[PDB]
Amino acid sequence: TNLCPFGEVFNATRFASVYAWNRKRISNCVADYSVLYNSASFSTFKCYGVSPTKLNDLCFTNVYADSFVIRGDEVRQIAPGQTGKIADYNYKLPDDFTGCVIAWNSNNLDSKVGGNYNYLYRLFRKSNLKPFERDISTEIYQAGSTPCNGVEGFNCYFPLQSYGFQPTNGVGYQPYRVVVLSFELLHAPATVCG
Amino acid sequence: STIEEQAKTFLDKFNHEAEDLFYQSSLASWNYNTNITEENVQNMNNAGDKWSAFLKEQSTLAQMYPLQEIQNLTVKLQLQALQQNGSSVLSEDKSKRLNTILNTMSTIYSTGKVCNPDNPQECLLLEPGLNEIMANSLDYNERLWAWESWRSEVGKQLRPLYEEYVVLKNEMARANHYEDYGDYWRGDYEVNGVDGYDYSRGQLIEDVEHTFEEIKPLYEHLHAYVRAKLMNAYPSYISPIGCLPAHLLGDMWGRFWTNLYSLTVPFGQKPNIDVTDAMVDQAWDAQRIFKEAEKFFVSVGLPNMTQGFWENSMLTDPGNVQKAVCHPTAWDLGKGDFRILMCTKVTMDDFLTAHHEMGHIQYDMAYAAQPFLLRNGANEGFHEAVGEIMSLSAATPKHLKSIGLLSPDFQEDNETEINFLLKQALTIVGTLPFTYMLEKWRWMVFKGEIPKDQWMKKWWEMKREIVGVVEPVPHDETYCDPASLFHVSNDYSFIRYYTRTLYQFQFQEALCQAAKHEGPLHKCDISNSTEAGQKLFNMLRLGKSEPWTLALENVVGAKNMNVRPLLNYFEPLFTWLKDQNKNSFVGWSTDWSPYAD
Ligand SMILES: *[C@@H]1O[C@H](CO)[C@@H](O)[C@H](O)[C@H]1NC(C)=O
Ligand SMILES: *[C@@H]1O[C@H](CO)[C@@H](O)[C@H](O)[C@H]1NC(C)=O
Ligand SMILES: *[C@@H]1O[C@H](CO)[C@@H](O)[C@H](O)[C@H]1NC(C)=O
Ligand SMILES: *[C@@H]1O[C@H](CO)[C@@H](O)[C@H](O)[C@H]1NC(C)=O
Ligand SMILES: *[C@@H]1O[C@H](CO)[C@@H](O)[C@H](O)[C@H]1NC(C)=O
Ligand SMILES: [Cl-]
Ligand SMILES: [Zn+2]
Repeated sequence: TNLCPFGEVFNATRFASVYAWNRKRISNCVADYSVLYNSASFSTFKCYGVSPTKLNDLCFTNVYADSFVIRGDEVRQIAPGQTGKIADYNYKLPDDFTGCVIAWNSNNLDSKVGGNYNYLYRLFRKSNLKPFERDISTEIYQAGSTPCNGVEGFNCYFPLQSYGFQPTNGVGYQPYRVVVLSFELLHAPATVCG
Repeated sequence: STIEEQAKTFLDKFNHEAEDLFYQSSLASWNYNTNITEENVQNMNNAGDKWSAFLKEQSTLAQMYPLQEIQNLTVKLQLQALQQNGSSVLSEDKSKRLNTILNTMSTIYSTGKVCNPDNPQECLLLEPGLNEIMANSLDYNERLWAWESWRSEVGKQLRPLYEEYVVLKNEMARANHYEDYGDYWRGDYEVNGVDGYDYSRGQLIEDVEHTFEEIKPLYEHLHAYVRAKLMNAYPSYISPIGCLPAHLLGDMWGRFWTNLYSLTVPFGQKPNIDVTDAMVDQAWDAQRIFKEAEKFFVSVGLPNMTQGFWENSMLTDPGNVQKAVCHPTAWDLGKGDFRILMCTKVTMDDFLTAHHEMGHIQYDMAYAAQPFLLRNGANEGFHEAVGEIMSLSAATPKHLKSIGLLSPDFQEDNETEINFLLKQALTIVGTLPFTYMLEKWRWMVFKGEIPKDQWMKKWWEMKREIVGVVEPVPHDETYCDPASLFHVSNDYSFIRYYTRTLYQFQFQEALCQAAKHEGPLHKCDISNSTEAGQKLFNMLRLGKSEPWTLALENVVGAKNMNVRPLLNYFEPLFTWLKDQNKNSFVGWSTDWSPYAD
């Protein structure tokens, strides 16, 4: 009967880059999903599958909480059946997704004058991600036929580009912290309830 | 695999790198322009150097993908924009020579000074000194001294430099497979490979000349009216059949005839609309001015300003501790960051300027979703055309009454409208022969049609013939009077002011039709018409992703420049001028001059 450690996922001082999205397994604890919804501090809280109000009356075997930072304009790709650089190359939600997607503006923490370059995203990849896949490779992307030999040159690009978060960017370019909650059911006892 | 797919990936990389490098540069340029310090000149130069270096490197890289093997046209447009190496097709020695020439002509212009023939230590620069004389003085000889000594002190210095500039620019242009540097400039209007929307570089010459022919009768009558008014004030200096003396035109070149208004005003006792007192009466401030302009654009269906705009713009003079560059400018920094810089005063002029500059911002916001390289006006004339129509609507009596700055008891009539149209014509129509003539002369110099030893001879023949203006002092080929104007000595193309002027009346006519405006076109206010806003927005969001001929057609239903709306706008003045001129000679003989007796 212990409380699920959501504070350490939502209030972490620093989030992961989306290409290296962080995952925390939630287990053996009691979760109050209606304090999260009723915070009134999130710009996005769209569940796919069941209402928050209603899933507080539920139990699952495991909950996963993926978190990362992206541009405001890109939060719309954190949803099933989307395309774009994030959905294709960084973090991909499946079609039959049953969890929640939460996001909020973090311009106050994740940008700074002259630029915050801490956060990266993957710009190129030979193909699209399978759902909940993660690619953290740093192999030079060979866009032409001549090999790259591990350095950048003509038709040979480092595959990860940095966001440059300045506080004066527009909202579409400002950083947004994102938490995705996946709920799973199996044959083992349901260790997450509310 | 293919060449196009690699170019797409190359542009994909360029766009993301460019956005950030351009953003730092704009940011450093912003901090200099709102806070003039030596440290800020430095940061501005370093970040601009990084951006310039990034572009040269990316231009070289882009040239390794041949357009010949690219079919997707927007990919082709972007690659081509990045590939124009420009000066870097010249040898390094010729490039350095050219940039040195460019630099010298620029500083000669901005630091050039004349001292009065009585006091070798009391001198005037062009700005403010000579400009104040040419805009305000009624004294024939003071104006003559300013006009002549500007051209003989600074123009003579520019002459040898300008000769060598033409040679090197022509080498640059031919090496890039243009026929000369003028043809290079006409490239801005070129469209290839879009059926029913193509446009050749030579076609611009023909359309400027054809539209100009239709402008001549309005201009001849404006010229004849202005000559008669000036003759009454300077009876011993102006022939009833001659050209206007060049130093009597209201600025240093006769670029605009705006400052002739006090001497030519038709109905000289009718009140002029100036809502300045009313703004001060109601305690307006800069914030209110820009809130009103925002309200204007929202009324036709266009977004409000971003929060960053209100947070980051500089809309008043920042006090006296920090110095700022107060020329009004609309900033598109990238990354959704839009700003206006303006030392706004509580005047009607600055109220209109704010609508003009916010139109720029509205254009910038609408094409922000285009890829980086297509974030611009459809051609060099579009941005300014878009800005101008906003001041047209905002200044009409209808609009000023609507927002409570003009009393409903204000009486518009025949005379106050003729007054207004004449003031408009002095500026708008007066610059059209000036602008065409200046560019024609450059186009012929670049083409080789004017030998060096006839440069000034041909300049003054074309002034007399085309513009109806005559030099008050004979000038041999030691002068370079073209270069005594900023745009010539600072290497800027000039036809953009001609094309822009026609575009703006095409836009305004179309938008006022979509707004269901009844009455003469110059009285139209597009406020509250979402049908007008949508039609404009359909062109704005294009940026330069479509041919300008198509972008134009989105607004006005036609694919080319057209003079008819300009003439439609000025028709009430045309018929009044024609009547006024019934007892005057209309036209000019070119052999009279002030110095030939
Ligand atoms: C994050 O911190 C705020 C501020 O103390 C707190 O109210 C909130 O409950 C925290 N988040 C979670 C999930 O506990
Ligand atoms: C103006 O610039 C100086 C140094 O360039 C800087 O220290 C100062 O804070 C700036 N002023 C303002 C009001 O930002
Ligand atoms: C051109 O390329 C862009 C992106 O590569 C694509 O979205 C567009 O549909 C293409 N258009 C044509 C006509 O090939
Ligand atoms: C702009 O208008 C929209 C539409 O009502 C509104 O939601 C938004 O808050 C406005 N922005 C500002 C800065 O007032
Ligand atoms: C636009 O509509 C509003 C609301 O009816 C009105 O107050 C305003 O005066 C209108 N402006 C014009 C120019 O009609
Ligand atoms: Cl001149
Ligand atoms: Zn402008």
